[PDB]
Amino acid sequence: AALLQCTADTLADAVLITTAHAWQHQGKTLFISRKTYRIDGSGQMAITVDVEVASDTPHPARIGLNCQLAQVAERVNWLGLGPQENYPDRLTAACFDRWDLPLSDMYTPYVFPSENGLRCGTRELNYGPHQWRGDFQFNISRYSQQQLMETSHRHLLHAEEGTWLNIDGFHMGIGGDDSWSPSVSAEFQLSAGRYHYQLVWCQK
Amino acid sequence: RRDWENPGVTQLNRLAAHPPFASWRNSEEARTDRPSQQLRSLNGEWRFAWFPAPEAVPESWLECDLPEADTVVVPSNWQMHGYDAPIYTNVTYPITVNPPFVPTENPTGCYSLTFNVDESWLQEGQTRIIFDGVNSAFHLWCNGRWVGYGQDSRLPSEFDLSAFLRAGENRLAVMVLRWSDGSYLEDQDMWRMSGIFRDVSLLHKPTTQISDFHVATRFNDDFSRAVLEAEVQMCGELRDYLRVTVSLWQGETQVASGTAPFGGEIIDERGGYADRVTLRLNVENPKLWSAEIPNLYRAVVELHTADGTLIEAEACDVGFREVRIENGLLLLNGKPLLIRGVNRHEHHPLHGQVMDEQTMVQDILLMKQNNFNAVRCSHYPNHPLWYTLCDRYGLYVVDEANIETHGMVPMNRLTDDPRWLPAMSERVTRMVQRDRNHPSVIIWSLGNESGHGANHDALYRWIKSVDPSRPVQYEGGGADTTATDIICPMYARVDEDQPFPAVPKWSIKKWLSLPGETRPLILCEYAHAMGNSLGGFAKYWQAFRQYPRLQGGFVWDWVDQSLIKYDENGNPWSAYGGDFGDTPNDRQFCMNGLVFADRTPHPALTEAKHQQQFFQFRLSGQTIEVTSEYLFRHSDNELLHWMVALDGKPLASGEVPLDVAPQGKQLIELPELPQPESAGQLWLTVRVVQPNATAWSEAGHISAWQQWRLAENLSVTLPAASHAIPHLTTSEMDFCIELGNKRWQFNRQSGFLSQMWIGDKKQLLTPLRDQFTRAPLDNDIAVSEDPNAWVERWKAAGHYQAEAALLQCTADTLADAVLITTAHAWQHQGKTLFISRKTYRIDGSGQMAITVDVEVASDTPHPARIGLNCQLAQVAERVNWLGLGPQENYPDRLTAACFDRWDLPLSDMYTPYVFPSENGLRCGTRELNYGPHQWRGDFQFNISRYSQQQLMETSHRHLLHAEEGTWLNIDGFHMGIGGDDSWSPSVSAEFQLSAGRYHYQLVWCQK
Ligand SMILES: [Mg+2]
Ligand SMILES: [Mg+2]
Ligand SMILES: [Mg+2]
Ligand SMILES: [Mg+2]
Ligand code: NA
Ligand code: NA
Ligand code: NA
Ligand code: NA
Ligand code: NA
Repeated sequence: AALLQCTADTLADAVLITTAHAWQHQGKTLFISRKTYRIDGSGQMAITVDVEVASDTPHPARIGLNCQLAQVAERVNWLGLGPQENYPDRLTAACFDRWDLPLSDMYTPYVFPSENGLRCGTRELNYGPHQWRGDFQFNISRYSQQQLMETSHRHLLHAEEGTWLNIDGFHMGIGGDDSWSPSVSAEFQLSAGRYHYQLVWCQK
Repeated sequence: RRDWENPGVTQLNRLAAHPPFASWRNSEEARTDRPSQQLRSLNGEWRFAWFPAPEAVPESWLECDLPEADTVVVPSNWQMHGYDAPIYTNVTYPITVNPPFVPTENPTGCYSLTFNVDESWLQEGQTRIIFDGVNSAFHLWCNGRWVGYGQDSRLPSEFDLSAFLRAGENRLAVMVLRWSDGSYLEDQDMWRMSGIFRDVSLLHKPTTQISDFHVATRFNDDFSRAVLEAEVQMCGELRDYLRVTVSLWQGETQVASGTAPFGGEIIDERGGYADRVTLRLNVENPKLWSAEIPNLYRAVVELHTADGTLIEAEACDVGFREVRIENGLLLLNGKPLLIRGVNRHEHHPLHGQVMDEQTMVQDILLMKQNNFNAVRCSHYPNHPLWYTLCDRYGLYVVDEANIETHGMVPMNRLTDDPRWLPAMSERVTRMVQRDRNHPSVIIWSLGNESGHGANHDALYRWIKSVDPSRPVQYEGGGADTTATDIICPMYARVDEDQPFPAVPKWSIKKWLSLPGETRPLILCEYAHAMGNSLGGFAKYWQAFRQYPRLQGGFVWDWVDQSLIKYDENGNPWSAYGGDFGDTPNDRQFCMNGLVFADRTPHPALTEAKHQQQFFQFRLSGQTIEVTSEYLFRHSDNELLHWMVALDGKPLASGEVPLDVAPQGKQLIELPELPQPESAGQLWLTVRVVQPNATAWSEAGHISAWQQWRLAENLSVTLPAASHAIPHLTTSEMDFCIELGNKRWQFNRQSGFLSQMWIGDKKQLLTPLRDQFTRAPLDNDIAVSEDPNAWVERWKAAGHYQAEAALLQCTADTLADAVLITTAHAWQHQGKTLFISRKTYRIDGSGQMAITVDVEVASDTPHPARIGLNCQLAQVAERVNWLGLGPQENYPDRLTAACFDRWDLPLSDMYTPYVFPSENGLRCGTRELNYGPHQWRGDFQFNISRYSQQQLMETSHRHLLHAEEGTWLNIDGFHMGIGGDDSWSPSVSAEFQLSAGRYHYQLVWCQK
């Protein structure tokens, strides 16, 4: 990520931070992310994200944010599709309601590790002291995407410090018509070029 | 006798039906299709008088001209002359349903003509009169003596006048009835008119004559050899010295010739036809006929004596081609056709139902120029010349019997009734006898919308028996009955089933594979082009190309059936149903074409041309792959032009010759495409151009095109920050922003940007506000004569009455700009429909960025659009934009459009549909310029002098008046237009605005 712009403005009842980043490769700009963080007198932080994706780069796996929380909590409570893991092209069975499970249930122990445990169509997510609200997809677990990608067998995974949270405005389908050629239907590829999403982070 | 109220009497004294004759007395003339001195036209000025019923006609008229009559041209429709009104009714019969009776008040047209006949015609031979088209029934007298009677308004009626004429002057008197029992079989959805509306002619034949001739062409397995078989029948005295010579020519070269005395092979225990003979001619390596290459030969049939004296000659154009269905596919010369068809009624805005050569040629050339290859004669045999033009220009034709009984209840009431078998039988048999030698006719149709009755089955078998050379189709009763060789539904959808009881309309893909089904499927009508329509056209084409047995269809339909009327000041205007005092009527349902009545194209015509292209393209790297869809010709009049542009900025271009065999492929490698000067999206556009003129096109014609996005270099450079900062002024009433010469005013009570000024000039007539509705299209309205209609739903939900409520309006000053935030709710009867949240950020550069986030209640019908609108104070000459174009395009009808920089006069941004509605949208626009304004983003827009309100309140385009200023509609999202049909919801799910939450962003700045 290359920083294009970062500013701070004071408002009547909030602080507004504006940012712009370019992701490049060998000189090619793959994606641009433009954001605004609005923190109000209420302690809520509204994040608005507008991303542009190069039409000539392969459609991305996801469009979201991630971070590693210091907290490690027992339960994960959310208002969205569940209770089990679900993805864009695999969520018909999931139902929209208020779910509450232990953190480890938010992990799917595929013998060969990979992205897993996403929950889509989520309007509110609760973990420890935090709450995120919007219209997103998310997974949460003690394993980073990096560890998942680097480990060949589930038994070798080790819990990292803290909790990794992946919150996506958009996520590609998983496919499966076959597992040896591209199999994700067009309608589930992130090819729109421009994407918008917004999240509200607060404590309480 | 009231012959006009008795289906058992369809004619009296009428001569047998037969192919086109001219009785040439010179063989060379016959070869070249020169006019014949023995076929005289009686077209021109006739005497006419109108009466309210046949009983009102004075006996005197039979022998003498009525002095009250007027002199009018024939052929004509009397309605077109103002004698009575034309009526526009779709399904309901125009007369009470009480077969076989008709009203007692029955408009009667009394035509007469005084004409000369030379002794020569009467000293020898036979003189007959031919009325190519009389609507709907008539009696004929000659020199005051009654001759005969006729029905079926769409086929010729011939009578022998030999015994009635005298040398010198003679007088014909024709009494034409508007309604008759034949009208029960003529319920087509079209204007109901009447009169002698096709040619009238006199033909002299010798006593010993050619009375019929049939031509067939049969082939070996690879079409390298053919046998032309010509069966000839004579009338008059059999004599051993008579002979028949049949000669075949290709241009000026004689290919073959054969002669024989009459006397056919033994047929049964009683012998053979002594009055017939069959000549058989071998033809090696025949040049085959197709719509791609309409190769034609000429067959000349001479009746003569052995000593060599010609008695008479007849002839026809011959197209060597085989039509057969095999293994589920319709084949032409052994290859599977892909029908790019259209239905076409005989309609002229000035002349009614009278056809003329110029209009016919104009229609065929526009058809060909737009990638059509076939036409359905909806729904009756056409004027004879149509077939000759189709044979010579090259179009596949569906010839259809003049039988439609749509208003009956149930639909097959008459067609299942044996008492109606005779009348129906003449409609089918006489069409076959007249048109069977035309190569352009590839399929016969039993009629249209008359249910499925036993009469149909009988007639289907009759045709199969007499003419095995062409498939027979019929859609009534469910589209797949025992009376059809082809599954030929009307308005069946691509993927969606419409499971109506008894006569469901399955998805076309599914229909082919129902249990036991094996026939090919070609829609007899599809893609209802009424008004702003043709949405989803591409979906049909994609399926036709993927599924072998989906062989295409006939779009409904070619031309709007609007008629010209004159205003109080004599200016012409386009009229429809009800505009003549006609009632009941079906209003605009008579206008469903791809072209306006004057032949100007509607915007949908380009979508059809593009989807109907004959070359398919794929890009891989720098490689363009061209595939030909032609079955018979090589691309011998085609070059490919390619162009690469950066945001409308031309980078490079080239030309490459195309040499693709039919069904073949060609790979073309594009040159090194060396780096673009700046950021943006590179676009590749390719066009197939015909460098040489043809019989149907001009040199330079473009026949196919396609685009792709190439590399994109996103802009990562920042804006050289403002030399200044805007200033905000707050007042209880408004939030005002000033920057140099500009000023923006936001009304605090309304929460909308209410005015803008450049220098001292106000820029707005009406404030910039959200808009969630559109002036309903014909498809939104959905009427063919439904509370599921989109319009109904919207109205019922209060979408057009909703009032905005202000939830919030605030101002904030940033380091370099002023930011206004608003939020509004649109409600109806307590219901919150939509919520619009926005931010307007005006910066040091003078640019106003508007961000809009809309929420749509999941339980209100999805809205027609999500955007903003305003009425600009200015009226500018041009509209310039970077987006799809140049013509009008909508979400589900934008494939033909191309992304480029377009610049048109304002007026072209308005599509004058007869029935006004939302129109002129242009999608995928990234930049729009008008006057001093520029708007940037990723939106759809329309711009015109007519507001949406006006368009939805106006019934006819001529009554529109330009408003002050310019109405701008800019949308983040717009619903598709639909059109699978125009009488039910037809907008596919993927084009409905059902996402709940929508976001869009606009930048408004000066130029
Ligand atoms: Mg009758
Ligand atoms: Mg002459
Ligand atoms: Mg006389
Ligand atoms: Mg009908
Ligand atoms: Na792994
Ligand atoms: Na096909
Ligand atoms: Na119609
Ligand atoms: Na060529
Ligand atoms: Na209207």
